[PDB]
Amino acid sequence: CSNLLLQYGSFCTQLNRALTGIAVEQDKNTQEVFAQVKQIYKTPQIKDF
Amino acid sequence: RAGCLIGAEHVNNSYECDIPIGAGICASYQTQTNSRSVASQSIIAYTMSL
Ligand SMILES: *[C@@H]1O[C@H](CO)[C@@H](O)[C@H](O)[C@H]1NC(C)=O
Repeated sequence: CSNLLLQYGSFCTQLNRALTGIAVEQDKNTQEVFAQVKQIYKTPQIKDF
Repeated sequence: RAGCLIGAEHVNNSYECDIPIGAGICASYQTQTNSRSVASQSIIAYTMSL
């Protein structure tokens, strides 16, 4: 069956490229929303707000 | 947390991400020649720096 899929065509490289683009875009969305400022800030122990 | 990483020397220094592995861990090809006497250019895994 692998040989039949090999001589049938090469669509799964395209499929994996699309899915890898989707995954990289998911990580880029997460960096776009949450990362923002690179510097991490500690909780302000002085709590008189 | 993602799984089992074999072939990368885990370092518990915190560098910025080079190759996103997953589960907050990144890999990078770093120069160990200047680090440990006469060592070899090698792949290191670590926890990515936020
Ligand atoms: C990582 O931490 C362990 C103990 O927590 C320490 O022995 C080791 O030197 C550190 N660095 C490594 C494994 O590169």
